[PDB]
Amino acid sequence: LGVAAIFGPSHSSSANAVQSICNALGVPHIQTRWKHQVSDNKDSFYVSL
Amino acid sequence: ILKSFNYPSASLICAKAECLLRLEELVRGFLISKETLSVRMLDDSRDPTP
Repeated sequence: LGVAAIFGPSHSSSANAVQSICNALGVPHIQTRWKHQVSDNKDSFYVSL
Repeated sequence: ILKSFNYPSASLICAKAECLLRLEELVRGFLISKETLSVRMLDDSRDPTP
């Protein structure tokens, strides 16, 4: 649909999937809740709050 | 194995934070302390001498 940033979700696994869908495509994934971050995740395109 | 060593003062060294999940049953099954099990984790440069 063409977006500019994708907020949420709140669960960790769903959040990780959307974060790598974005890190790939290059739109900012701006999370709000804490997720289990993998230690080797090379995703430059995400911002936590 | 530790119980077959009579529970000596161990020192888990975990390469990455995920060790705390990989070995959750051991960490929460003990009393983390200086004299029972102390979890020290490798840093960014991966030099384990300190």
